[PDB]
Amino acid sequence: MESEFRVYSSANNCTFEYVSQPFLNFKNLREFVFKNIDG
Amino acid sequence: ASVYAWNRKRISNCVADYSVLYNSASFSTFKCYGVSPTKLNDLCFTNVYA
Ligand SMILES: *[C@@H]1O[C@H](CO)[C@@H](O)[C@H](O)[C@H]1NC(C)=O
Repeated sequence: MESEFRVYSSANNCTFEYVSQPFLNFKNLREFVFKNIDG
Repeated sequence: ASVYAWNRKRISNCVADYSVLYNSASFSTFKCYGVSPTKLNDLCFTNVYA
């Protein structure tokens, strides 16, 4: 059971929020590419 | 809200249909400064402060 969130202490000025569908021996291989091009 | 404590709603990441507001008969003042109502339905903006 997930009952511990300790990643931040505050959130002051939000510009953008987006809630989406979930993306997700070792059995799974997850490849991701993150790019910042022209904003 | 009261004018001293005016509510501010930030509007982002959606489709803004301004013709529903402009063609309503329920508004007495619809004075736009810096832009015309006819091209509001064409232009695109980063954020809307209400
Ligand atoms: C960002 O937040 C601080 C305090 O939370 C505030 O003083 C400042 O005006 C805010 N700036 C914008 C652009 O919202």
